[PDB]
Amino acid sequence: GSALNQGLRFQFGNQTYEPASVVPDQLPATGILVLRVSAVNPGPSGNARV
Amino acid sequence: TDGTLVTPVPGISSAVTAYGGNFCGGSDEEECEQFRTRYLQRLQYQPRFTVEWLKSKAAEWPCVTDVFDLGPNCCAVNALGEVVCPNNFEFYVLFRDTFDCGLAPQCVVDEITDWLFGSPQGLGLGEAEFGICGKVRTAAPVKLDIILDGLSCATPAQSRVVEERVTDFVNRLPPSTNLTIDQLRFIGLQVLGPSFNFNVAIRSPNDAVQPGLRFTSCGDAEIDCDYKACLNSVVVINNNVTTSGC
Amino acid sequence: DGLSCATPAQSRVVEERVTDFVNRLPPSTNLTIDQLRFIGLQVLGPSFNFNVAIRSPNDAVQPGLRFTSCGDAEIDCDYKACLNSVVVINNNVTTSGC
Amino acid sequence: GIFFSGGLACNLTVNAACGIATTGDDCPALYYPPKCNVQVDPLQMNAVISEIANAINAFGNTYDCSRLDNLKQVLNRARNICDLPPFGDAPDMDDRIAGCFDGQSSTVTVQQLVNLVLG
Amino acid sequence: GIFFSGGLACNLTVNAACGIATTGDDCPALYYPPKCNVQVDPLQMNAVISEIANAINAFGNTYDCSRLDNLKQVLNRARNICDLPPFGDAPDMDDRIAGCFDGQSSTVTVQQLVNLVLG
Amino acid sequence: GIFFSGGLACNLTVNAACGIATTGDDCPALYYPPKCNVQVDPLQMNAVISEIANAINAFGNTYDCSRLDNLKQVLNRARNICDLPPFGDAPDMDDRIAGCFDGQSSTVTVQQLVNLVLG
Amino acid sequence: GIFFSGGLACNLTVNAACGIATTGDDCPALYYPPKCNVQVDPLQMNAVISEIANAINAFGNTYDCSRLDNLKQVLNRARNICDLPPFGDAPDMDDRIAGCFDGQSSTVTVQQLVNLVLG
Amino acid sequence: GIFFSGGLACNLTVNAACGIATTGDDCPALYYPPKCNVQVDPLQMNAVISEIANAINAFGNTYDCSRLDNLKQVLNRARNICDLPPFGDAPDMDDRIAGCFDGQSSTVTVQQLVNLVLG
Amino acid sequence: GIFFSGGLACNLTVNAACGIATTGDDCPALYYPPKCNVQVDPLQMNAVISEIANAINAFGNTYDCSRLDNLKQVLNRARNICDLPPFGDAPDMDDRIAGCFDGQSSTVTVQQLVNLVLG
Repeated sequence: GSALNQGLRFQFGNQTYEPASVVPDQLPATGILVLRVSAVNPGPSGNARV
Repeated sequence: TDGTLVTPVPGISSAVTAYGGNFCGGSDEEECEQFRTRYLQRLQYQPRFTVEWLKSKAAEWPCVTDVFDLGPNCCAVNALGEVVCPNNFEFYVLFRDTFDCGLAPQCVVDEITDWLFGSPQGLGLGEAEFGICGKVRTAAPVKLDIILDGLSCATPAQSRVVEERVTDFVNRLPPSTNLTIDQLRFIGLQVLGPSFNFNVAIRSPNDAVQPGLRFTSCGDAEIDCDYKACLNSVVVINNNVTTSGC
Repeated sequence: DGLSCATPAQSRVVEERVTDFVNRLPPSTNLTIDQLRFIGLQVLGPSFNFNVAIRSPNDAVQPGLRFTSCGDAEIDCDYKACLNSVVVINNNVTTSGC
Repeated sequence: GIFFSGGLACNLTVNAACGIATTGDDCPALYYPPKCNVQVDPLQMNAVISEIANAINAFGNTYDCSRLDNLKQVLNRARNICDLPPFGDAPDMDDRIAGCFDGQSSTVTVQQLVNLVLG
Repeated sequence: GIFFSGGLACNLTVNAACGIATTGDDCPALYYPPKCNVQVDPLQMNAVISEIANAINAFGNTYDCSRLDNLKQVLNRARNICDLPPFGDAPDMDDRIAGCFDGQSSTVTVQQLVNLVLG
Repeated sequence: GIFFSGGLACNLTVNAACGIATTGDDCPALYYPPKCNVQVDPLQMNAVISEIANAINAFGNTYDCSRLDNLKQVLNRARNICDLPPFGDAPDMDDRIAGCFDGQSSTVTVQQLVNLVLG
Repeated sequence: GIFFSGGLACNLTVNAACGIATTGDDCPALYYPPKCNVQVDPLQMNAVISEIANAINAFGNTYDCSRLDNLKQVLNRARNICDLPPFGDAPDMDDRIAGCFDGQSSTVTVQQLVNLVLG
Repeated sequence: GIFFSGGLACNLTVNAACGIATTGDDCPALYYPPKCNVQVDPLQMNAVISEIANAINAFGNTYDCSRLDNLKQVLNRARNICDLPPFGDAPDMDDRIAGCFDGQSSTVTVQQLVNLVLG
Repeated sequence: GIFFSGGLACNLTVNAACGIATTGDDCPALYYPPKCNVQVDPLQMNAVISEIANAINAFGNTYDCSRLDNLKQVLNRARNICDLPPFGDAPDMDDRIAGCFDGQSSTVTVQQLVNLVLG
């Protein structure tokens, strides 16, 4: 039930990632959200194994 | 039920209590297509105008979220075997935001009837016209559990939206209507495609027998009068089956 | 079975959708009852009762036609389901009238 | 059993007879409700036809599908004491005889019979 | 009753028994037609269920749901002379006794049999 | 009539019975299969109605609508030997008397009971 | 387990045998519904295959590829007593011996056997 | 039963046992035809599930879904001797003892063993 | 055989127990993989049907599709000591006797039996 906005940014290792699809308005009732996410900087640096 | 005072005032404790515990009324601006279909419902020729008038009026009670007519499982027949037309005006109400499943106790709907028809009914001491009798009803819940199998192979977006749609469909199901498997499968097929494996199952928690419920051979869930289906939980059995196979 | 009680617009829509679904049915493909029921559930909504049955004309046997235990019209291949006539009927009584 | 699983009581329906003596609340007496959307449960019909089949096989007689008077026939055989098989041995004082005594169908032993006749 | 309200006569359908005796024409015997599809009326099935259940509870027996031979047991209770309870007092000269007489399920009172034994 | 034409055998359904003695082989003990949308055939119900009506009409009784225990009354009339007609003329020595002899219901000749009483 | 997780009970399908004692609710008795669109779950056929394979490998025997009757051999070697290995030791104390004692199959001790032969 | 209803006989497909001894035409031994447009019938699979479940339940054992070797364990308990219950009652003369007799798995009454042990 | 032709090993899937001993590299232990575009192979179901049906016909019994517990009765007859038929002749000095022996279930010859009891 918590609130969500389009300004979600994730920090994986040293890189930053952002939502690709549209983020739902509310966190679903299951309590877990799976999101398609793309890197912020183009190139081979965004690739990682984390 | 509980809240705090934002601005501090000397001599007044910060903890305040919601007298009644509910906050009704909140509604949004009416759109253009909804207004068009409401206006077109005023000019056109309407049989049984009284029933729709009463439903539109009863929808003005605080925290009344939905109004439904008497469901199909709520008809009747005489000894000769012909349908009987009801002489009163009766329907249901759903407070989907305050109580569980939106089903209210009998006292609330009794007060709604007393406000709508009067006491005694039919004398024009209420909103309803003179010589207009009837009664608002409520329903008792029947807890149903829903299990979706074969959904792990879908992308997370598809499984998420299918779960949401099944939940929203079961929550809005009117009182006195069966919860057929075919309806859930078409809430699934309309998303996953016509060649996807998807199986749904409707059960009762702990396999307990519940009043106002009968499992037809089909696997559906027949629900009798004055009862309403209630989503206990939606569970997904992702037995690791995926597209890759690792 | 059970369209007569729906407003004539919905009955006309259901007919012009069923005939068009059965016309364009690929050869050697079952005309299952589920696929027909789900054409009524889309316009009629979940609160309607609406049953669908498939039969052979005059209950005659035809080469390459069988009926499954669930009522599906199973078609042997190099055959194609062609519509003869869609008929509406009402046998289950209801309060739709009054 | 032959009752409907999710039915109603006798006084909430029509053509329903209550006062039926059933063993255990587990399987009470419920009848089909008076609602348009009720179809006869095939399993209940199976129970009914099984009951009439078990009844029709009584007295050793076999059932005939063609003719339909069979239960009348077994009932007639029930009230056909002339069809009761003759006894092979000789009765003693401890045997019983049925008769209408003071208006009620009861039984009496041979000993009371000989006592009354010797008086 | 157990008949169909809007049914046809016995001779117009199949599996129908004619010549059924009824109390006036207000209780006609009608059966389902072989023509236009009809679903068996649940209330008529209620009548049939009530009839069978009342038949079971005769002779002071109770209905059972675990097994399916109750009416068979009741038919065994009928035609079984031995079941009949014994008489408390002594059989008086006026009472009647059963027995097959000239191939007829008749009864004769004690007076005649005492006359025979004395004669 | 009864034993629905397209039915299964005992263990392929629920509530069915077995040992159903049937004349010939073309009258098989069948029962409604327990799957989705199977509907009770009207004609079968016609046959069951015919059987029940013949059973009630037995013993010369008539059927009534306002009574749901007609079969119970007919069964009681099958029992209660006090409903049997009296014997018009005097009985002869070769007649038969019903009774519970050695725990089994049987008939014994008048000659035997007279031989017993004279002893 | 071998039960379809998205399944039903007996009275909701056919060819399902319940009365299956399970070690809790986490392995419930569920079967496939009587529909014409469901597909058999391969991850359950793996459970059935594992069950039968572990059954064949009992008694040290190895599964084989040209014999569709391996379980038959395993059953024969399970019942056939004579293939049981000879006791590679002299008998002693109270090594129980099997038998059909009083009707119920059981075993008796050596001394219990010698008590009767001593007398 | 566990056979496919619309299938072919044994010699018209692959992996089909021939000579299966059924109990009459009613239950014919048919297997899934090769072809391609054929899928495992869920109603058929229910039968195999049920057979294996009953086999596991036999001998008073309960099903466990966390283990895949249940039928193997019930087979081992079938062969194992002192898994059998011990006997408390005294062995009468006419009991049985099983073993090897001319290379056959049979049993012999206690008479023969005592008579041989006399010598 | 009863395995999948193009499946995976035991650890590359679920509900797959390994340690299955097979004779040679041919038709090894392969189970269905966890891909949801894989359906059960009908011929493998024909193989599993063959295995179950051959398991039923052990001991000369016949398989009835009407019942769902045939393998349970087969397993019961397997463990039922009293099932073993009587030995047609008199025993001798070399025959073997069943039973457990210090938890080492085996066979004992009448030789050592008479040697121990004659003491």
